[PDB]
Amino acid sequence: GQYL
Amino acid sequence: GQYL
Amino acid sequence: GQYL
Amino acid sequence: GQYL
Amino acid sequence: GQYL
Amino acid sequence: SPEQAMRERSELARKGIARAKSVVALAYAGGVLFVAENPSRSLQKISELYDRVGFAAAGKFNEFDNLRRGGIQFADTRGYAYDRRDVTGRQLANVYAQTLGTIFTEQAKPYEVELCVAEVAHYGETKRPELYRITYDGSIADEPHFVVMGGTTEPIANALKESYAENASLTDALRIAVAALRALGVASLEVAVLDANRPRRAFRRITGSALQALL
Amino acid sequence: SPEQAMRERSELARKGIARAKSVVALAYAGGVLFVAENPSRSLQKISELYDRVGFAAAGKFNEFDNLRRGGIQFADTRGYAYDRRDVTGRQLANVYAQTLGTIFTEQAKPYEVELCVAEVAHYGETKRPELYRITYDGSIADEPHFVVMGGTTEPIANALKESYAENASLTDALRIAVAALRALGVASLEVAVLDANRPRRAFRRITGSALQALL
Amino acid sequence: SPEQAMRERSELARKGIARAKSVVALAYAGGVLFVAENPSRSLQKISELYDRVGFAAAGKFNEFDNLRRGGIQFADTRGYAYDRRDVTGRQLANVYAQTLGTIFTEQAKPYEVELCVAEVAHYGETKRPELYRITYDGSIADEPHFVVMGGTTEPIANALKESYAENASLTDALRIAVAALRALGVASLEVAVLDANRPRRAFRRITGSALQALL
Amino acid sequence: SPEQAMRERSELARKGIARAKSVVALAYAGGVLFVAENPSRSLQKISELYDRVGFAAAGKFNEFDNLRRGGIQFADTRGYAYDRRDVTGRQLANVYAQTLGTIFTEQAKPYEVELCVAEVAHYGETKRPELYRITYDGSIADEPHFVVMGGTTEPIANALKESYAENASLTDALRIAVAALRALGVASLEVAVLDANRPRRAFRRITGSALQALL
Amino acid sequence: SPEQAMRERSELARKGIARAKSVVALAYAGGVLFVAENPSRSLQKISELYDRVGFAAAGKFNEFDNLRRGGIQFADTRGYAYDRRDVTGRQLANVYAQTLGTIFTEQAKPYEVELCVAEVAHYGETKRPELYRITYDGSIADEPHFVVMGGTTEPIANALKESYAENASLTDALRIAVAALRALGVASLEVAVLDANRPRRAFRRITGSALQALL
Amino acid sequence: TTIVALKYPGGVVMAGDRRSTQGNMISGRDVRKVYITDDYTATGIAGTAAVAVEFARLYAVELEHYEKLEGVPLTFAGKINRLAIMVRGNLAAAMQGLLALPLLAGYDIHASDPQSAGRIVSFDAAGGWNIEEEGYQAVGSGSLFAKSSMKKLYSQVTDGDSGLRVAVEALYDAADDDSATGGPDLVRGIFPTAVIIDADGAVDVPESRIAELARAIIESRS
Amino acid sequence: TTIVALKYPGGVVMAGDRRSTQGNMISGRDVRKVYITDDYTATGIAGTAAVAVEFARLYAVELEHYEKLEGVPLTFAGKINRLAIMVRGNLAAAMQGLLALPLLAGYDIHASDPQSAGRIVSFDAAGGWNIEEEGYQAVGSGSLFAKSSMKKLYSQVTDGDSGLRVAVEALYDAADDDSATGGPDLVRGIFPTAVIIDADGAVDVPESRIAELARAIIESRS
Amino acid sequence: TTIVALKYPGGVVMAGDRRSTQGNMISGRDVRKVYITDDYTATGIAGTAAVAVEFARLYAVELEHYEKLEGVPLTFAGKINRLAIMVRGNLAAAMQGLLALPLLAGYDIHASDPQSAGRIVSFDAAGGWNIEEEGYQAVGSGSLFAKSSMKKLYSQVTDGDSGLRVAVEALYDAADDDSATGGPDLVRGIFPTAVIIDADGAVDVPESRIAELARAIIESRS
Amino acid sequence: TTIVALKYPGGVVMAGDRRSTQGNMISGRDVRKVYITDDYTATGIAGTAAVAVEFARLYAVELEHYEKLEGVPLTFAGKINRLAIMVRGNLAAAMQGLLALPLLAGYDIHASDPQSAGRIVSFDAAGGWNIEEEGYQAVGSGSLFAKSSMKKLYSQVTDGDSGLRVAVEALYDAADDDSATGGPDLVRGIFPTAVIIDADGAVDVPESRIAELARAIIESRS
Repeated sequence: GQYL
Repeated sequence: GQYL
Repeated sequence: GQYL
Repeated sequence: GQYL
Repeated sequence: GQYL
Repeated sequence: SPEQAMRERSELARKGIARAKSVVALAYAGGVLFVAENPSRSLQKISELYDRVGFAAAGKFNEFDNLRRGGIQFADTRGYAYDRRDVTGRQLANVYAQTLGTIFTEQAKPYEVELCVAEVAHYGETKRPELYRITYDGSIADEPHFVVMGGTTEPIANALKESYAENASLTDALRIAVAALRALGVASLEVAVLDANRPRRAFRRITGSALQALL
Repeated sequence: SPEQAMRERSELARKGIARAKSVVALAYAGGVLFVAENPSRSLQKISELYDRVGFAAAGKFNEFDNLRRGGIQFADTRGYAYDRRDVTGRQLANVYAQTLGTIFTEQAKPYEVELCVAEVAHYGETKRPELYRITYDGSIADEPHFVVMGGTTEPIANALKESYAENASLTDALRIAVAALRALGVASLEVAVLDANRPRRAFRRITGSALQALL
Repeated sequence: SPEQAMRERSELARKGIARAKSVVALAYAGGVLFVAENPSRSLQKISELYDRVGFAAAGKFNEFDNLRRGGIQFADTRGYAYDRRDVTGRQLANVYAQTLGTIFTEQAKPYEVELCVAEVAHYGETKRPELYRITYDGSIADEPHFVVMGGTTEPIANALKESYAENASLTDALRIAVAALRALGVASLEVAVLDANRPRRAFRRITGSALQALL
Repeated sequence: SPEQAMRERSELARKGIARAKSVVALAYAGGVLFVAENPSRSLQKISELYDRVGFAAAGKFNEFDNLRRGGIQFADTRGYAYDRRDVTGRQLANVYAQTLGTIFTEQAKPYEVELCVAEVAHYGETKRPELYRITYDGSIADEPHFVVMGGTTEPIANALKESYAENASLTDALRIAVAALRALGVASLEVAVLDANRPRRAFRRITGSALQALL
Repeated sequence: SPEQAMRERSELARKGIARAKSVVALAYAGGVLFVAENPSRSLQKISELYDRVGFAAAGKFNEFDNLRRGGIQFADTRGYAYDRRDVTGRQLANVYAQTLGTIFTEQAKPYEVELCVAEVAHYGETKRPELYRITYDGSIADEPHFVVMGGTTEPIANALKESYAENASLTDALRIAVAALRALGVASLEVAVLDANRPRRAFRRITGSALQALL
Repeated sequence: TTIVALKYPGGVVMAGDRRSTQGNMISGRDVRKVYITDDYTATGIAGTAAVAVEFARLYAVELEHYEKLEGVPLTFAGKINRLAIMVRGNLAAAMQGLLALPLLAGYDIHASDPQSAGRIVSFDAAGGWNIEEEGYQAVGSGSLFAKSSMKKLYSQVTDGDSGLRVAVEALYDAADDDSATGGPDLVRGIFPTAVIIDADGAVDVPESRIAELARAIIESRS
Repeated sequence: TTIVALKYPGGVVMAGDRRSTQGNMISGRDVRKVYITDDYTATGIAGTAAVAVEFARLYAVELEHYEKLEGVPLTFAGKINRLAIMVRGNLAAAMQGLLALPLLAGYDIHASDPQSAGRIVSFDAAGGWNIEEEGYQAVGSGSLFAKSSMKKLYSQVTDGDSGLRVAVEALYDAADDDSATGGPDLVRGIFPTAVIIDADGAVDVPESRIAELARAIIESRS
Repeated sequence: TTIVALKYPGGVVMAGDRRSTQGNMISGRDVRKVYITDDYTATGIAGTAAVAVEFARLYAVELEHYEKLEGVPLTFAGKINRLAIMVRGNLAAAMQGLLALPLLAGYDIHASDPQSAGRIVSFDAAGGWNIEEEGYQAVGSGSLFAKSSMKKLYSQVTDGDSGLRVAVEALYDAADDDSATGGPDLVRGIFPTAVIIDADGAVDVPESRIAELARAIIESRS
Repeated sequence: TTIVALKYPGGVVMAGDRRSTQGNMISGRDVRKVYITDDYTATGIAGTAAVAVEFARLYAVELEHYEKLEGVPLTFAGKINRLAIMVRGNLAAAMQGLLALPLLAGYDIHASDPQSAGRIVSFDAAGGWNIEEEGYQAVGSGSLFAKSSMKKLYSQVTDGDSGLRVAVEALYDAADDDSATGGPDLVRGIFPTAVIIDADGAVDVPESRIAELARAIIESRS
């Protein structure tokens, strides 16, 4: 997923 | 298991 | 799986 | 455990 | 963990 | 292998019961007498179940405390539903055996407890006291003389069988029980009696100056 | 190891999306243009979500069809509860990201889909069209220019980047999209437009004789 | 590895479908013709779903029978809720695709069935018959000419493709279908027609003396 | 093996409790004094349960925080159903033992918390304060003089044991508690008192200028 | 081993936090300042929780978005039930800690998020702004001066500790924050302020021309 | 309240007044009671204004939702059935005074003959529906006067303008004979609203045409 | 029915009559209305006989159940609260004719001064409770007459015997002025029941003492 | 109770009285009936005071909650719909006596022309809403008198001061003709509350300005 | 029943009578109706005595429960809201006959000026609350007479002693004009209960002080  |  |  |  |  | 797991679980229950204090219940002229090795003053392993029914246990405190509460709940409900005289120690023993067996089979950790249910006759009635011993798996046994629980029961049973006396008085029964349990001081002991001479409620604790003079 | 399982699921989803047809969504003067390679006349990979919000997808058909139906149900309920103008593409994209992440984490078989949500400005109002790309794991990215999904993305993406033009006309954008997708005929293509000039509903399909005429 | 599990499930479904009787559905001037190899007289692999929508299957009888009942229930409820003319073959095909995919992913044993949904035009209306083939995993395909299900489908499909002729009469189409299905006798054949000339209900069975007269 | 799981859980809880701050509770003439080393000003490991019942804990903060909230909820409910004077520290300690044992047996991760429940006499009544120690496994211990929890408890216990003086003044008792806890500054110290001289609510915090002047 | 499994869970969460953008929350004369590196214009990592309570996070977007929504649910309900002034940042930080611990223990994948809850004083009142940092396991910490979250926090933390100035004006604090976060431009930077000078709602976003003028 | 609908060669026209009263007191002078649900369908609802607006909104939402899900609009029979179900679901609330009676006008694009593709559907309190075959229908408190005027004026309907004028005159008669229906307000410039549905879709009639038609009728009756 | 209770130096005494009627017909002549709930408190419930017996039985069971579970009897306030809750739970049945009014007498072992450790608690219809500070209380149909008699005879109360005599005389007056309350039956030898609670516990008074007291009162009034 | 609202070029002004009664008895002299639910919206609720306060609190909480969750404020139609739903949900309680009628004043920041961005919305008991386009509205027991006064005084409304004076005069007329509405209380110095919404937001009018206006009106009518 | 509350510079005082009746019959002569719910709040409840005791017990329990859980006492507005919710939830039973009307007195420790930190809150049957700004309030059957007496006597309030005397005299007037309120009983020595709240907390006024105040008032009116 969008870990940012 | 009380077999009597 | 149906991809088209 | 407790066995007192 | 939180111990303090 | 299910059999290996069952044997391991039974060994666990035996080990849990073994590393526990010993409780003795013995019949005497006035009824039934319970002596328990309990240094703690607040925790009690000797309790009343119903008017003429007393309860003793040995093992992990929380488990037989829950069993005590459940048995009291069952006995009071049964007495309200039909009558006070319809409650007998046999029904409580059977309920305890069934519940313990169900917990052993279904629950993840079996209860490491050993139970004893004692019953005396009603007022103005002659009957031999009844003692039922219940193990972790649900085995139920009727003992006519005495019941020993927890710890190493072999020396305790040998001493009792050597020193047990029918129709013994209160003082003699207490002395014999404490002497057999030694194989101690007035403190760190819980002593209770199911006294058949009482009108309705037989259970009575003997602690303090009364136990000091009695012992 | 759980990390091994997670990378295996990621590889499964990537490979499933890879063996699928390619879809492109690009902004042009009149709004947003969706071009997909779809031989089927009944199965549609491009659809409307709400008045100014359109939807495109690439992957397993029934999976993004279920996602499409869920998004339509969410949009209609949200619009009825508050207003038609309170529904935005960002909320639908966030809901899709949440649902896809939850399915990826908890469900047994992760969804092999890639979604694109496009929003155009309301009638009589100027605003740059918004494009959101949503991956199988729930990651959400904002593409200001164009979105490419399904199959081998690198050649089509590079061709679009070289041939991309802001405020291009409908026909010119259609030719550019077809050329980038080739790296096709009038049939076996699905063409749709979110047209910002429409009063209420922007979504409009361009198929058949008109689609040939623009080509 | 999960990939091996999915491969094994797909191979299991393929093996289950392969060891089964063959069904052919072909379009002709009067509508659609279903011909199946069925020695039994009580078990039926061809049935009506709705007024102009018919159903054929190949695989395990109990599974596609359950699917048939579910599709009939869905079609009847959809027709009651809105109208009879709102029920289309595409909706039923989509419902089968989604439910088959859900069963394949979620249920322990995948369904070893493969289905064909056929739709014809309404009375006094011109429209080409539509044929949808749905596989065990949830894939759906639109076939404009013919559908062959179950068993060794390659020789039958080749014979049909060599001999299939559009706008053929009922007798010619039946002869072609039975000849291609040989690659049988008067019995062990189930013949049904979706006839576009019928006013409301297009499905009609051709068995016994009428089938003998046709052949 | 199940016994292997049980033992590894035991050292897991011991390691969790060991890597935590230490709390001391000591009985003095005015009641009970709680002293803990706590750098945070908002997080508190020492709190009131009921009018004359106080609570201290050592371990993972959210765990014994939930335990504290459950104890407060239980105590307030019992007082409303019966009477404020019917709530005792013994009942709260037993309930804590029950819930801790149940969580240890049933929940996936055992709680690495260690609790202390203190009770003082009512106003105008003479009675020695009671201190209960409850461990992760459900064990409960009645300690008459002092309780030490968390971290390396051996040096603190030894110093407090040799320096313990019955009927000590508040200032002297605080000095002894700080001296044993060092083996600290005005900050990073939480000090509370169950004061038997209060009419209804015994719990009282001593922080800020009063704490600085007292020490 | 369960300990090895927990270690792997913790390392997975640490890796999830590591590959994330960094956010800095610092106290200045007028309140609290949040500075985040956010290229996206629609995705937000800074948000308001309640009138004087703000929220920042670093990690997987969907997870702390769900946590944000839950925290808003909690704060609004708590304010409605009792009063707006009864909602404090301590309660929100505590509920976040409990829910994060429960998720870590019981959910399949740990939340790869790190949260910061900031609280400022009310209107016409002086009080030092309070900062809580909450980790994936449920740990809670009170930060007197600043909080740095996400990515490689050591260089930015050292730069802030070197260059921090108490009661710094908004422009000076913003310049220091951006300089520390560099170890960025007007765009791809998100700036928000909890301004204690505002009458009721303190949260305010500083974006666009105002941010360009200030920076 | 009064809403009239009539077919003309090549389409249908549906008009409604603007007054809303609560008892004898006039509370609204510019209420819009005729809505355009789809591109080829218009719906008017008489009765409680709140329930009318609620049903119009919900019916439009339901039609659009089905069209978006299935990729094809409902047939006219399907739309009629959905409206009838909505009406029947409100019967219990109708017994409590929250009654709403709808009238539906549409253009069946799948019909064979395009000159007679207009459709008028009237619903009763029990949810039953009837496709009007006489060419006109009306709902509301002034419905009887409106229908009795249309019965005499319907021979003059031959196109869109004649049908619109006849509908406006029927509304004028209903307002003249009934105090709960508002007539053309020359002082405030508020006139009945109208919607015309034909092969090109459904369109709102501009206020200027209705205003001049109403002024012509008023001058004729003076 | 009529049940009286009164404090005397060192304890409390509580007495009750024996008659139970169904309208004007006498159905019971030996009904016992005062029960010993536990060693230090007694409860007497007036109203329907069935409901009185059920409440007494259930209250005794609940008190004994709590004492067995927790190993220590409830405080007096706890018992008062439990009885009040039981009374308040009966409002639905009370309004339909199954009414029961309890009166609770007890000896507070935890009270400071043993000479004033007796406690009398009266409950009203709505479940409220009031600790009577006037030294006497009565419930039942004849409660008004018994209270008015005790108001004059309470100056003679100095110990257990005088208190018992005053209670019996109050019951006699209540039975004299009210037909639903039974008087001392010399023909059948049935006399009101009594319970005396002091530091040594709660005991039932033997019928011989009550009989001699009733005979003395009767010959005094002859 | 009386709450008035009226538009002026560039904004809206909304005022309310201060008296609350229980029958014929005056129970409150300083009730505030106009709330600022949002930076650009105010809501005033007539009827039971408790229900009015609860609705104001709930509406403010819901609008704030949506704005916090979604990051953007609702459009005016969304706010209207939420208030109408809340009114509709109270019908069961309203018929039992807990009735509440709200009136909403707002400034549409998304409106095309700033000079006509003010909006007044009136709700009926059945949950329906109507955007007032004739310039003013009133709710409460004295709503009719206030509306009939504003109908004559509205030609003088040209800016904020003129609108505020007209609103105060309308409230004075309503209080003069209706005994449930409180007039300017010169003895205690209690005056009606007002809220002015323009492009810069919604602000409470200071009590001194309203006091001066009320005194001027009183001397004008003397 | 009658409970009065009034503010004096630096604090607040609440007083309540002692009589409780069942119709015309006196059942209680020493009922305490004023309870210290928290360190700085006192709550008097009028109506059914059972509902009064239960409400005060539940409210105090809830306040201490929140304070123990969150580690900080509620703000005064929070306490007001909790009491208002408690009153609102009892509306169904209040319509049945178990009505309770609370009056809350408090000392806001967070107030700016300690001289004006006293707060009085009055509730209606519908659950709404009002913070009284005239300085005094009363609840109960004799509330009107007590309020009309305090309206004249409030100019004499200068400190705690004068405020206490005014409260006692208001209770005297209420009892003199209403038969359900008990006046000073000099024969039995029973006087109204009072609670004084100021910066150092809430205390109960000793019986001797109220006794001498009541005797002075009685001799003044003789």
